[PDB]
Amino acid sequence: SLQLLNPKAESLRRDAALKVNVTSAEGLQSVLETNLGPKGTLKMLVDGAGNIKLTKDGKVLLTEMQIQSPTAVLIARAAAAQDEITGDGTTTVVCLVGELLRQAHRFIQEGVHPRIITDGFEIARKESMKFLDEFKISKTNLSNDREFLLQVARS
Amino acid sequence: SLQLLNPKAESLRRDAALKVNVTSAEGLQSVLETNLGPKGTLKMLVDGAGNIKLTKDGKVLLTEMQIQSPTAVLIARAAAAQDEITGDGTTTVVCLVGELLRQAHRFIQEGVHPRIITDGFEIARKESMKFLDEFKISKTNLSNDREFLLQVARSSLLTKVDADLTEVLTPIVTDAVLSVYDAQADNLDLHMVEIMQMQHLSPKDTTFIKGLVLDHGGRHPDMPTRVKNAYVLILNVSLEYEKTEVNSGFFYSSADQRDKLAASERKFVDAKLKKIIDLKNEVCGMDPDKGFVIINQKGIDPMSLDVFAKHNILALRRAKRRNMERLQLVTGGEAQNSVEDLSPQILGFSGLVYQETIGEEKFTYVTENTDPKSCTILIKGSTHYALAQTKDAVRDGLRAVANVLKDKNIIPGAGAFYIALSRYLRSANMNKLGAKGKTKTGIEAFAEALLVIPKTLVKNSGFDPLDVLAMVEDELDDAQDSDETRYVGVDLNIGDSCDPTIEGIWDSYRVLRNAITGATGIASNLLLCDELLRAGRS
Amino acid sequence: VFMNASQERTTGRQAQISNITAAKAVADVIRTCLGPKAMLKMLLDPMGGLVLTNDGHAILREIDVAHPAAKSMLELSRTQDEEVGDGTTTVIILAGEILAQCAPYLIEKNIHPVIIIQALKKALTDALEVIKQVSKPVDVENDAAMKKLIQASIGTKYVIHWSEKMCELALDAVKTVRKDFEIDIKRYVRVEKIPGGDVLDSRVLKGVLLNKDVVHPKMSRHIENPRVVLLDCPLEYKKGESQTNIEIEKEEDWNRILQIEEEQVQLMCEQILAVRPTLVITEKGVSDLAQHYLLKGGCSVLRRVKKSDNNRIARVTGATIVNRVEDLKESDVGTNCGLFKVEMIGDEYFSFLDNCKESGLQKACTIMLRGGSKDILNEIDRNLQDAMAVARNVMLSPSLSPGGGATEMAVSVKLAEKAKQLEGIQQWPYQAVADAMECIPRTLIQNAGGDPIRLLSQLRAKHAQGNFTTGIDGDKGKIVDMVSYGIWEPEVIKQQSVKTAIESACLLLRVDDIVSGVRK
Amino acid sequence: SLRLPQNPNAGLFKQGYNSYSNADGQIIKSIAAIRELHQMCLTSMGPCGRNKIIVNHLGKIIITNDAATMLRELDIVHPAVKVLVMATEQQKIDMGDGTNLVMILAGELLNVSEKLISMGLSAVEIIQGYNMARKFTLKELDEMVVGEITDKNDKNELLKMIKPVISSKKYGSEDILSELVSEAVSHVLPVAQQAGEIPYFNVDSIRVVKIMGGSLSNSTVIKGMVFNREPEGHVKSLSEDKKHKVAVFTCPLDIANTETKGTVLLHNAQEMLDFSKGEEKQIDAMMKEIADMGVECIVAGAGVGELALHYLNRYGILVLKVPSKFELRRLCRVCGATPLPRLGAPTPEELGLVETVKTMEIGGDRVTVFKQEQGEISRTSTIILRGATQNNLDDIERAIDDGVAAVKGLMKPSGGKLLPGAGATEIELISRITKYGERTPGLLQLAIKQFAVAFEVVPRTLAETAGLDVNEVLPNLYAAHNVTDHLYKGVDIDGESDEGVKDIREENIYDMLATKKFAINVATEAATTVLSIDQIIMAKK
Amino acid sequence: SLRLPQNPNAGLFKQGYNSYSNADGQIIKSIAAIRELHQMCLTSMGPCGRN
Amino acid sequence: MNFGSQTPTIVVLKEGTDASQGKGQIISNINACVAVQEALKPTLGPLGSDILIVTSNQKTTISNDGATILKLLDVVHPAAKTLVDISRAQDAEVGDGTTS
Ligand SMILES: Nc1ncnc2c1ncn2[C@@H]1O[C@H](COP(=O)(O)OP(=O)(O)O)[C@@H](O)[C@H]1O
Ligand SMILES: Nc1ncnc2c1ncn2[C@@H]1O[C@H](COP(=O)(O)OP(=O)(O)O)[C@@H](O)[C@H]1O
Ligand SMILES: Nc1ncnc2c1ncn2[C@@H]1O[C@H](COP(=O)(O)OP(=O)(O)O)[C@@H](O)[C@H]1O
Ligand SMILES: Nc1ncnc2c1ncn2[C@@H]1O[C@H](COP(=O)(O)OP(=O)(O)O)[C@@H](O)[C@H]1O
Ligand SMILES: Nc1ncnc2c1ncn2[C@@H]1O[C@H](COP(=O)(O)OP(=O)(O)O)[C@@H](O)[C@H]1O
Ligand SMILES: [Mg+2]
Ligand SMILES: [Mg+2]
Ligand SMILES: [Mg+2]
Ligand SMILES: [Mg+2]
Ligand SMILES: [Mg+2]
Repeated sequence: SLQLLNPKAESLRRDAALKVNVTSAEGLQSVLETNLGPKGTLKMLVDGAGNIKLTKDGKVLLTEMQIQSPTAVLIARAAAAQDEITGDGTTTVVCLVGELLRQAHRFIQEGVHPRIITDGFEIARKESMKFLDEFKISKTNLSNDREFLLQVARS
Repeated sequence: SLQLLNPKAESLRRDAALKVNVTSAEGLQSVLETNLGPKGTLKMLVDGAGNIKLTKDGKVLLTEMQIQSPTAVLIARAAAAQDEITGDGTTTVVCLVGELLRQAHRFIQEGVHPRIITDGFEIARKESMKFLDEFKISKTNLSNDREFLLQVARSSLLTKVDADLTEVLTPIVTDAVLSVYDAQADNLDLHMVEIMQMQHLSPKDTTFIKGLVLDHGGRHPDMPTRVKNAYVLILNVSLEYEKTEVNSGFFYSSADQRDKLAASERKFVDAKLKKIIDLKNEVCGMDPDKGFVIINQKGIDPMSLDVFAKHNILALRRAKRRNMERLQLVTGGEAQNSVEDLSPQILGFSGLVYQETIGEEKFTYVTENTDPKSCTILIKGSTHYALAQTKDAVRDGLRAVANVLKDKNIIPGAGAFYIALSRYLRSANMNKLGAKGKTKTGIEAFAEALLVIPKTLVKNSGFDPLDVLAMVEDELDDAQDSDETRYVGVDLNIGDSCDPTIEGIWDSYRVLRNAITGATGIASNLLLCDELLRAGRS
Repeated sequence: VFMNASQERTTGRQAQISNITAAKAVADVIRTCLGPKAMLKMLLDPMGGLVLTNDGHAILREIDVAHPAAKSMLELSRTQDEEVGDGTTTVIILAGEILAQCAPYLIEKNIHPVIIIQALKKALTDALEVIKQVSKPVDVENDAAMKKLIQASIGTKYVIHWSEKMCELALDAVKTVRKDFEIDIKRYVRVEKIPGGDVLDSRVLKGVLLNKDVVHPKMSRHIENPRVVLLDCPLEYKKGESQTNIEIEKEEDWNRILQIEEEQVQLMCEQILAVRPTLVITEKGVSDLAQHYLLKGGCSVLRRVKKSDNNRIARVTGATIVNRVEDLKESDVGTNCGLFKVEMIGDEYFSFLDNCKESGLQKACTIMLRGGSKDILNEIDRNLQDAMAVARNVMLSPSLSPGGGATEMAVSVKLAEKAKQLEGIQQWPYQAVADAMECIPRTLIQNAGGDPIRLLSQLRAKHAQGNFTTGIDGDKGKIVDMVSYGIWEPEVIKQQSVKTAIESACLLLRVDDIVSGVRK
Repeated sequence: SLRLPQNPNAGLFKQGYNSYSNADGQIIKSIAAIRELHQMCLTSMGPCGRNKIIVNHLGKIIITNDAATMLRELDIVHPAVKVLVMATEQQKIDMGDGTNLVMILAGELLNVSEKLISMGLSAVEIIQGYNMARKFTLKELDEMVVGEITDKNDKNELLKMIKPVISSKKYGSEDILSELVSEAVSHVLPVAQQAGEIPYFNVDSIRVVKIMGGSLSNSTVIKGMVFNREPEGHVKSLSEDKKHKVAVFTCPLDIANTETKGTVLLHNAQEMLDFSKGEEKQIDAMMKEIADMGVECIVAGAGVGELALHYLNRYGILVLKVPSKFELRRLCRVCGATPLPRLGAPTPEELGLVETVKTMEIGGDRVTVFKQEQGEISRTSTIILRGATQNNLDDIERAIDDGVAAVKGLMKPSGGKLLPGAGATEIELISRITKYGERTPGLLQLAIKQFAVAFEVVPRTLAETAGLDVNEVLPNLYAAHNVTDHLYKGVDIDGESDEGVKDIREENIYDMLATKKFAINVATEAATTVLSIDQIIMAKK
Repeated sequence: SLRLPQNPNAGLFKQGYNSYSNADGQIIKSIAAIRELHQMCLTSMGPCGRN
Repeated sequence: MNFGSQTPTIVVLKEGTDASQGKGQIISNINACVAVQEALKPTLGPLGSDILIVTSNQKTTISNDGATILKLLDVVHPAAKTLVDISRAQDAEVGDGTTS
């Protein structure tokens, strides 16, 4: 139907768009998940000018390397907002989005609508906040101890 | 390692080779997912020539659309090879390999080895073979139940065509299969049952003919059209001219000697025609009431057709190899090649022989036999794709019902076989099995992959696939404790369970056996492969 | 300009560096194709087919490399396949390492490529000595041990699950072809394929299996005692080696010319009926006129049969290849035929010929394969060639070497111990032979997920003290002795692996320069 | 089965990006590829090393047997090589000595670690192995010192310092070039009874003036400098005044004009008549004051006008442009004056002294020579190079820059103590590290042994360039260390080198402690990075 | 963003092959494709029909 | 894991950079100097012959000494530039024997 409006247009609908979203998320996950943890691997961002740079943060890897796929641009923009306000945890964002789309798509293939699936994530998200506020622990920073800040910085 | 060796090449290894086999499997599965089941969608195939051919068979879709992927060509040979000998279970093989790869790939991402996973499929396959012995039911062929054959015929015909074509075409198959069973109990499908194309009134006007129908008739007008009692004669001798191995000129000298040597062309033909006249003299009694017909495998000269026309002998030329191997079964006579030794015993018998013509073509009908050992199924149709749709339906229907008479068992379908294996593999004690280690998920992966087939039937009806299995699971939980052996089904009309024993839904024995064996072999070999490459001289 | 050369002459040390890197690259392609947990390989040929396998020979047949040093490594698999038929990947993976270990020295310590060759022949001479000592003999008539010997190679393939049937399938086939020294050949081993069916019901049956049916419908489809007679000429009327060119003058000549065409086929058919055969197998085609009068006597006519199958029928039925029909006697007629029967399969018809089973000529047979698809048949057929190849070496050589890398590791230990007492200039290449022989074990360990570091350290500590039959369990990845493990391979495969790998290095090490694009 | 599915992550990163990760074989691809350039620095090592001609894209040809000068011009596409490139440049800018050791060691650690990775040892453990081996190497080098120097003033003491450095680059010239560099350092250092508290030294003190033509033996030392410039106005007296006060002005000698642009405004013709004489009397008021104090030389950086040059010609004042700003301050250090952008007037405190200035041609071109005798100098010297080709003189300059850079490496830290050279301490470290590996049981022992094997290239590379068999002199040298006398065993380079033993003190070959420590650290850090990476991501062009 | 992934796993079949499902109003287009030549038949039925 | 279908190997030196090992290059450098030497071979001596050079700008320049002959011919090879540098150095320092 879209070709009648614009012959030069294209459209993937209801099965090809879902595979693109999941495969692009899994493809972004498989490349960028290796930097997670202390045993992760180092990447060399070698541009056309020959500039060499070592890093493990997902923000600067995706900033220098332009993203062609439309789905991974949305995930790279999420890592930008994560690195902007916080500055840590970009590798956890792309892995959670990749795994959530993987675990969700496992059930979409079983004949479940995406609406109630996302409704469960929000209830599960709100349930985690009621778990997170009880799971945290309070400490007194007035002492300004050096041992706690060192091991927290070492992590 | 390959780029410095070959200046041009492509190589995928250790993550893309796994994604390719799963992505190509899920892609090819989505093509044939909608076709599976009775309420599935039809699929036409038109090439650049512009011809049209319509069918739901996965083999026709695979063996007509060219495919570039290296995984799908193995699924094409697997789906084709299983159907070429069995005649049923084409899309079932694609769905198993289409589902078993993706169902195992989630655990490959978890980090389980492909070797021990496929070891679980093999030892799980042996449990299904042991389960086929207990799951099947014995059926005695001495009863000769025609209602049992009618229900088996409607299982495959309802899948391909609608109820209007199934009801009229079902007894066409049953009457053909009813004559297959005999004292020798030797099955014969290709020689006995045949298919012939004929553009006529409509597909609904398909009728059963007990005798052998031929696609040719009498060339001359004066030759008889209808014959009441026609005694056939088989002769593989060619009665036209023959060029004679290097023989050359009839060197003629005078003008009278020229035509004197040209008359010798008739002497070789008349020497063979006189043997037919001598044979007709023995059966000359009741000549107006009775008749005589000659069927030749090779061409007959037009000069000799006038000889048969004068004696009112019907002539038919250029028959097939298969029809000569079927006249003895229909008419009951015996075959002959040479014209030297003849007898009245080899002549067959026929109660009615008539011809009907439409346009330029003409068909000869034979029927009303005394004890016909074979028959035919003359299918009617409107368009060429209508014949192709009836070709695949009759080709797959005859092979499915014929396998029931080969063995003394039959497997009920409608998801009963897959649902039964699910509870068997998920509830069986593992200490009895010899598999240990990380074979825990291999049993669960293959057991869970079988569930996707019976809900694919539901996906074409539009109902919720997960909800219509709730009462199915609750039925089997109480059926074991209720002390009542029953097999559930999946009825797509109302969206509720059913019993295939009373509804008449059945499936052959070797279809599900060869399907899982062929699917497990292909799916296992695709999992162990961890590298793809292309190289060669061209 | 000058002659067609001097584009870019790779001379000096960099030429040999590319060859060691190119020779190492061939082994890296099939590094994972070794051991019991080996991965498969799907190669795409440009014609349109597909080859699914893990054998290094079948992989390297389809690949094409535009480099002359790597092509010499490519030809070593044909040396192993057309000598024994097992261990082709073992040959390719060992040589790579030998060329690689010798490289440090060539590149740096400047030992000239001839002194390395002299060091390797003494290592080759010592390798055959320790391989002869480490191997233990085994009885050839013990069927219980023969089944475990045949399934050693099947364990590294897909059909290990059906190993209980394949050893019985291969053992019966090898004894049929075996002639009572003990020479056998696989040209009569028929590799006919049947797509579909289950592997359990697949069985070997004594005799042949044709793809064709009878011609006339009245032929007997079930004969109790067939009497086969082979024919080479066609039953059609032979035109002759020279043109006839009959000058016809009278009218009674042309009908006579067509009548003698009927009488000559009568004369050759009537003399065939002097012995009254039941089945007449003609090599070339058959006529429509001759089949009827052979049926009047009771024969059975078939279509044209290629003489590759007729030579198998001659050894099964005991008949002889006969072309002249006038010299047909009763002694050359085949007999002692078990049963005749034709099954219905949708692909094509299949005529079965069974033998009575009861010195003389060696008997042939046809092995039935009932796979899942076409690629499964070709996969299983190569497994039989790899499995039946093992059965020949135990008959030609009763010696039996330990498997699981224990044989090559034994070469590594003795060459390493003797390298200290071999003081001189040959010590550095002689000691580097042990560095590659301990890699086959390394490859096996790497495919199990094990750690090659502590396992090989534990291996060398127990190899000198414990026993000479110690090895690595490929499935579990622990040190398990081959005596309790119960898996053994022949010693002949170990000889060809050490000989072909070292002899390949002696050729490639002498390469100085590479000049491409001279002429055709 | 003709066209592949084309890797369905192709929706991800563009075709220009290339991934060469591990498992696929990145380490095997890299350690090897770099063996070509490893042989380049290996062949150019030692006194008998071969220089390499590098023609850049502009066409400026250079011929230098080092490593920092070569790799700067080589446009290398391989990223893993570039880690070794600028790591060698760090040695050039900081210490100026040890470019080649860095290349033959950083690359050899990757070459010798082929056995560790191929056997299946973890990459993380190899980094921990070389780091602990690096710490033991730094601690052990202090004990093998026998050249504790404390004078570092006299010329003969520098024969153990400069001549081993000059003997590496163009071995044939030792006494001549060492006399130029050693005499230059003596002019640079001040005359004092005890100069301490870390006196200042910089590489810009000793400059190199390249003159075409003349044999290398005819060179000489100049305390001033020599510029390729044309004097103007008059000929010098050369002995009459006995000393010359030299004023250096940043601004030119002209009427003081503003930054903003102006022009001449004349309301009547009375100012027109006086404007011709007003410009002459304006400069005369400022120029006459300069001549009263006797400033016999003026140096103006910017362009000097003709009106200012005319007044200076009659009094006989030397003029000089010196357009570049960097070389302008070096002339001030000779005379001992300060720059003065203001005209003002010459003061005695800010004006320096210069003995004489004479003009001649050394290689056909007229030049100005600022040589002075009996004058006070502070951190200034020059070496007039005479040579047949400009291509050869470029290597002499960098050899002198590396020589004076070693003087910066000595006097800047508290101690730049010597070590035994000529393949003496390297084989000792093999024995120390071999004994150290057995003290600590563990899986990292294999890394400690292979770290010692990487030091083997230093002795044999001198033997390979000498045309000797490596398998004879190298194992024979180990027998000499069995047992001070065993420490001073080294590699001989002569026709009588069949014995393979030559005492170090006969010719006094020595190396620096700080140079080898910084070279071993940058070499280990270079190998640490290459072994730590697993994925390499390229881009288009 | 500049370019789509252009229908991945499309190499299963040839580039020239195209699928046309009931969705996207394609059955309405097939009715419209009949409507093109069907209106030609409107002027050609009856005694006043035009050749 | 990989970004695309295949990954071609990197050339260490830049594409088009000429390099060679062994004794062939130093013989080629010596033969290059001998090729320049043969031009000045018959020029040496009182009975020698002059050399006529015409550059791309089409300006005639006749000379006997090797100082300006080598200056006119723009030399690409570095080994052949060694003879040109000493000839200009001999011309700059002394002014005689540039051919010898
Ligand atoms: N030493 C450690 N041991 C175990 N887990 C760790 C360690 N360091 C970090 N992690 C885990 O890695 C996660 C991400 O940490 P980090 O790598 O610092 O952020 P990012 O992944 O954004 O670079 C954290 O949630 C933490 O649980
Ligand atoms: N009317 C029906 N009711 C329930 N199940 C059916 C019906 N028709 C077909 N099926 C099921 O669909 C499956 C596939 O049938 P068929 O088309 O014969 O094989 P394939 O789809 O593999 O060609 C069978 O297992 C059968 O049980
Ligand atoms: N079960 C096993 N455990 C350990 N090693 C094995 C096992 N089976 C085979 N091998 C080793 O693999 C090598 C090759 O055996 P095989 O796979 O049969 O030959 P090919 O390499 O021709 O496929 C042998 O040298 C043997 O040492
Ligand atoms: N006459 C000689 N006898 C013995 N050894 C020498 C002689 N001349 C130079 N050498 C050795 O050659 C080596 C060259 O080292 P070089 O690479 O120039 O040092 P660096 O790497 O610090 O610049 C020195 O270590 C020195 O010991
Ligand atoms: N009168 C002479 N008698 C003998 N030899 C001479 C005489 N004049 C010149 N020569 C020789 O001719 C050679 C070439 O001189 P020439 O080419 O004229 O000078 P240049 O090479 O500097 O241009 C010199 O080596 C010199 O020995
Ligand atoms: Mg972090
Ligand atoms: Mg069916
Ligand atoms: Mg094998
Ligand atoms: Mg130095
Ligand atoms: Mg002269």
